[PDB]
Amino acid sequence: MPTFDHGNLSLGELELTVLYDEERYDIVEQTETVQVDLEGPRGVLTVFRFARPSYEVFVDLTEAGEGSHTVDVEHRGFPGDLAVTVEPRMARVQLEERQTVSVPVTVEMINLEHHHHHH
Repeated sequence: MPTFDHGNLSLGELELTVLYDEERYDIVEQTETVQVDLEGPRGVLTVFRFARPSYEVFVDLTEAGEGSHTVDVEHRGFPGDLAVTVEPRMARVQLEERQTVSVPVTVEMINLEHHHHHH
């Protein structure tokens, strides 16, 4: 008889999206990337595996002003029915009258290995 000890799948490291307007403040400090891991039922992991990545993490910080502020990162895209594990979930964002922000966006691409016959 087979046995399974639940299931888990890492969604990867997501881009930290900060929602703001360019008439308010500019980004001095923030978090670069956060990792989201999902554990839970094998069945659900299979269902989600049919859909290509559409999950994103973002926070609306149009209320935040000068100084550094920490907020909890909100989740969207993936069905948060499973156990949602996150690496840092509290992010530090410093908003200050605009200067000159640069975008350090790391896209990154995954590869689906599983076919056991590479050679």
